[PDB]
Parts: sequence; structure tokens; C-alpha cells
Amino acid sequence: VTAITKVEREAVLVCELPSFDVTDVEFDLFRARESTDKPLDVAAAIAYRLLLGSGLPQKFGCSDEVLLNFILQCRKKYRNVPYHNFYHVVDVCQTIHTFLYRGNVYEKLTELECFVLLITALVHDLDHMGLNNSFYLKTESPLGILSSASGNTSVLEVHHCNLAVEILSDPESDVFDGLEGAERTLAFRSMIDCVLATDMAKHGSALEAFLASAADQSSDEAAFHRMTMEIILKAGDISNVTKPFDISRQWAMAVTEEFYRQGDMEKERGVEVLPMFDRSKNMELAKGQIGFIDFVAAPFFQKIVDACLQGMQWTVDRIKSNRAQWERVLETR
Ligand SMILES: CCCCNC(=O)C#Cc1cc(C2=NN(C3CCCCCC3)C(=O)[C@@H]3CCCC[C@H]23)ccc1OC
Ligand SMILES: [Mg+2]
Ligand SMILES: [Zn+2]
Repeated sequence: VTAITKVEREAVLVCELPSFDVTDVEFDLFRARESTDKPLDVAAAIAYRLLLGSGLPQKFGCSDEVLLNFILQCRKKYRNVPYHNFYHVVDVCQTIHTFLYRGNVYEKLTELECFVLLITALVHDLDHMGLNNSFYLKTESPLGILSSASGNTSVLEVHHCNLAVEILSDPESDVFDGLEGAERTLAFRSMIDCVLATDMAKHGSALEAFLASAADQSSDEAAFHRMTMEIILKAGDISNVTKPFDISRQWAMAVTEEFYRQGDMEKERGVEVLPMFDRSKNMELAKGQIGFIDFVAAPFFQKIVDACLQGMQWTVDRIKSNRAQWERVLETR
């Protein structure tokens, strides 16, 4: 990991994001990416602005300089894939800011936990290649064999954590260098637990654990905090369908293309290709999004808002209205 240059930091700091309000639930990262022809420097500057405006990095002895080095060390390790690129993790960072500060989830966590979550957003998909865990295991690829041999089925999520500790091992990009003892430990353990919890194979059990804890007034408090962090990172990670319809739609286009590519390589490798990943099945976006809404996103957001995160009710309202709009695309076809 080469150190970040004064020139690179300057390239970010110049961005001023005219009109954009990065703290708003109606914020639009697509409009932001076009507004210039340096769409990466913009993304970095949104992330930088979000982290400073929280007032958290300052409280934990993280200089403006170390914070920007971190953001740029993260950006270098993301790839040119349709969805799991740098724009996705800047989106998860911004969305998590809104859940914390507009949804009042900050009230459930310490400032350190709020700081860790915003930072974890940016590392949670490092060096994602546009292929899911299943691909690595079905093709008996090296990373797949190593996961299988060492007993951890979360191929990508363990990879992401490995790159996250690498970046933070250098004091010039360690946003946690200001921490010591129990606080530094908590920052690393909670960042790692949250990234590992983004594996959708654990979706059901993470959701049921958080709900059983929130329903139990005698839950261990440290455990409830941890599961709140995991649930918020998960929330941001499937937050596409909580955005204004046209934003939601562009995200659904980017993820469908990434899936389609995986199925193109699964084809040329002679491995099982699910309907979802098959360009030849040419399924309607509308039916896809309605499916995701009915089986994953609507139950998830409704249950966590009912159980505990009442201030996030708008996510359930926007899902409800996004589903209505896709039902009208169908009704008028
Ligand atoms: C049954 C739905 C049909 C799919 N068609 C669609 O229109 C769509 C979509 C879509 C999908 C994802 C992700 N999907 N999933 C798994 C979720 C569990 C159900 C099925 C297995 C995939 C993952 O693991 C990714 C990695 C982690 C998080 C979610 C993401 C994110 C955003 C999306 O829309 C913007
Ligand atoms: Mg991921
Ligand atoms: Zn993600």
C-alpha cells in the first residue's frame, strides 16, 4: 500500500458539490456522478463531507488528513464492475448516515459505534470482482478452496475484512489510531462482525437474532449494540428499494447487469447458471424488483421499524410506493 499523495487529496478537496445535500434521504449519487467528469473525486468528497459533518472523526483523534488517506486507500481497492464498485459503498455510507441521523438510530449506539458504522460502509465490499460466494465454490476456484479448507463459507466477506485490516495497519490511513485498549478492540471487532454479517446466506438468522434481542428488555446491552450495528450495515446494503423510484431503478439496472455477466462466465465455465443470472431468460425488472420487495426488503424493513427503529418508517413508505409504481409498469404493459 503506497502512501496517498498531496495531489490525490487536492483532487478530492477541490470538489464543492454545489446544491447537493449529502445528509438528505432524497440525495442522488447518480446526478452527483454526472455533475462532473471526475465522478470518483466527487464520490470521495461525498464520503469526506459525510464523515466530517457527523463530527465523529474529530472526537476520536482522526485528523482530516488521515480520514482522506483512508477514503482514498479504500477507493483504490474497488474495481470497475457494474454494481459492487466505489459508488455502491459511498451509497451505503450516505444511506447509513440518514438511518443514524434522520432515522434517529444514533440514539441506540455510542458515538464510537456511529463512527465505526460510517467507516465500515466504505470497506464492506473491498476488491469485489462482480462474482458472488456461490461462483467461487461451484468453480472450485483458489479463494473457494481456501474458504472451504479453513471452514468459512463467507468467501468475499472474509476477503473484504483482510483488506480492511491491511489499510488500517498503516498509521497514515488508520482512522482508529486515536483509539487504544478496549475502544480500539471494539472498533476492529465491530467493523469485522458487521462485514461478516453482510453475507446474505446469514440474512434470516441475523434478522431473527436482532428481533429476539430488541424484544428482550434483559438482552445483554453490548450484544444488542453489536446486532444493531450489523442490522444497520445490512439495512444500507439492501437500501436500493428505499430510494426515490428513478434512483432505485438505476441501482436495479446496475445489479442485474452484474448478475448477467456472472452467468456469462458460469456459461463459458460449464457450471450451473440460475434464472436470475441468465440474459437468455430476459426477465422483467418489474417482476424482479416486486420479488425482492416481497421476499427480502419489505419484511426486513417492516420488522426492524416495528421492533425498534421507529424513526426509519420512511423506508417502509418508499418500498410500499416503489412496489405500487412497478405494479403500474405491469398494469400498463
Ligand atoms: C429475488 C429477487 C430477484 C432479483 N432480481 C432483482 O430485480 C434484484 C435485485 C437486487 C439484489 C440484491 C442482492 N441480492 N443478493 C441476494 C438476496 C437474497 C435473495 C436472492 C439471492 C440474492 C445478494 O446477496 C446481494 C449481496 C448483498 C446484498 C444484496 C444483494 C441487491 C439489490 C437488488 O436490487 C437493487
Ligand atoms: Mg458484499
Ligand atoms: Zn455491499
